[PDB]
Amino acid sequence: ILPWKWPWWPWRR
Repeated sequence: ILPWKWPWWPWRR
């Protein structure tokens, strides 16, 4: 099953 999708949008590439 899925582990835990976390919101971490690294805006700065």
